[PDB]
Amino acid sequence: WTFDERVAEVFPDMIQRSVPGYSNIISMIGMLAERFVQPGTQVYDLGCSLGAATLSVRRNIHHDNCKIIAIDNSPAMIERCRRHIDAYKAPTPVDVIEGDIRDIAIENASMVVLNFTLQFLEPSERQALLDKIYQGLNPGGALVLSEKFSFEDAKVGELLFNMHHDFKRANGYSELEISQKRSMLENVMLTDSVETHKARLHKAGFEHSELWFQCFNFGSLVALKAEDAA
Amino acid sequence: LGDWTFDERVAEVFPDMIQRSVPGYSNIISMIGMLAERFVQPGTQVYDLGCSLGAATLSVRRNIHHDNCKIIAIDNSPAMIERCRRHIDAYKAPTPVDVIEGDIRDIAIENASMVVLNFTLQFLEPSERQALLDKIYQGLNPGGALVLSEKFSFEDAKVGELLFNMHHDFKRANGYSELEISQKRSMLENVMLTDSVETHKARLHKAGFEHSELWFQCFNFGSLVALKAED
Ligand SMILES: Nc1ncnc2c1ncn2[C@@H]1O[C@H](C[S@+](CC[C@H]([NH3+])C(=O)[O-])CC(=O)[O-])[C@@H](O)[C@H]1O
Ligand SMILES: Nc1ncnc2c1ncn2[C@@H]1O[C@H](C[S@+](CC[C@H]([NH3+])C(=O)[O-])CC(=O)[O-])[C@@H](O)[C@H]1O
Repeated sequence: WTFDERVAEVFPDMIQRSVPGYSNIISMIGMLAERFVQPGTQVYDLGCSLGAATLSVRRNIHHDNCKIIAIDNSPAMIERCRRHIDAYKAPTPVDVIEGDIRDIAIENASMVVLNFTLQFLEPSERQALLDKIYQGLNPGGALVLSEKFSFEDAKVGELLFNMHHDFKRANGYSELEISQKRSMLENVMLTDSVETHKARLHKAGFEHSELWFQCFNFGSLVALKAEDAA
Repeated sequence: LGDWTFDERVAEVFPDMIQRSVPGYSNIISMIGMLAERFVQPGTQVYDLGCSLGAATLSVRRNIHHDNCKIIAIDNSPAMIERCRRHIDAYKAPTPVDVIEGDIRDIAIENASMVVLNFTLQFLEPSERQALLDKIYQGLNPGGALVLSEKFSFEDAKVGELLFNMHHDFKRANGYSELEISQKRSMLENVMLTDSVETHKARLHKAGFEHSELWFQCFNFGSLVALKAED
């Protein structure tokens, strides 16, 4: 699997047909941004792809002097992402950076989004990234962490695999040329349970976290840094 | 409780009222249909408990392709039953529906491949909820499923507050306050006694369910699926 030009071309339709609840989570990210993005601060869209989460945050910022930093290590994604974000006017500028989220600093951040990105790192790298995000968020800041989950209960995992299978069938996933290769990707991805995600978030320092969305085997957590945090 | 009544006024506006106030509701109705396609077995019954106008019933009914099933839709509101009868009568399908005016606390659950409590258990007194779940587990056939969808409470007050505010913002975005019923509906929500996800899971385990999981959530609303072991 590579996030190449072909993937960047079909990405919005690929993700729509394969991630149950994706558009709801994009909407939820924007709603959160209205309440959590602070004046004069930064928001990070980590593994931004074509910038869908970036643009949903950006439409919901009504403060001056914010900036969104959208980062992805796929050159094809970045090229399309920069052009795509340039198509829409807003007062908040976006820095679209080709780079690795394992390396980038998190500074003066009121919000950070990992919208189906952490799953692409090696499992052993996940904690360091979440630790870095917690440290770089300002007090009162929020992280949104959306993932495909695994399930400890194998019978429940099977049911949710089947539901995902039926969802893809209902949405004509197999019409897409990329669908076999995407399925091959998902078959080798290493996903964590909700409990595992909550534990890492706690370990990184987040004083409050919770699952705020789920649909079958996909979902999203929101984690808040306390307003009185050190 | 309070001054809330499920009268003809509420029955008229119900679909719009729920759409503007329950995040995820239509997604949960679609998921119930998807589950029915896999779980509703030939020659068995499905129960829609607290059916209101039949939305969950009809989603199940459209996803049964066996010729010898039956859906039993039960509600104790005369207004909601009267409109539910007429609403279900508007749509053709092979599976018949028995629309029964009655109390879910009293109804027997027999030969059931699937039971739905789609925003209904929250209306019982907390002390009555286990008995209903126990009865549903016992009445499910092996391999059967329960869908239990609720507004949830949250132990972490900061999280509870965030999800309250998100629900507030969702209602604003969807023009909830345009509805005449909105203030009375909010009053109802303000007196209903909701449980946490962990509390629901504990009742389901205590009833006998060998497998349960949250399979949907959106802000402070969501749904659990509980499976009875096969054999
Ligand atoms: N180490 C890395 N560093 C930077 N980018 C990375 C890295 N590893 C993978 N990527 C990038 O992570 C993104 C994941 S897609 C995110 C969807 C988007 N957030 C959305 O809300 O539409 C979801 C998916 O493909 O399922 C891809 O664009 C990768 O190039
Ligand atoms: N003891 C009871 N016995 C029978 N019915 C009852 C009882 N108590 C309350 N009800 C009925 O439970 C239903 C709850 S609505 C269900 C939505 C539907 N399932 C849907 O998927 O659209 C959700 C809402 O009003 O928030 C009402 O019609 C009550 O009359």
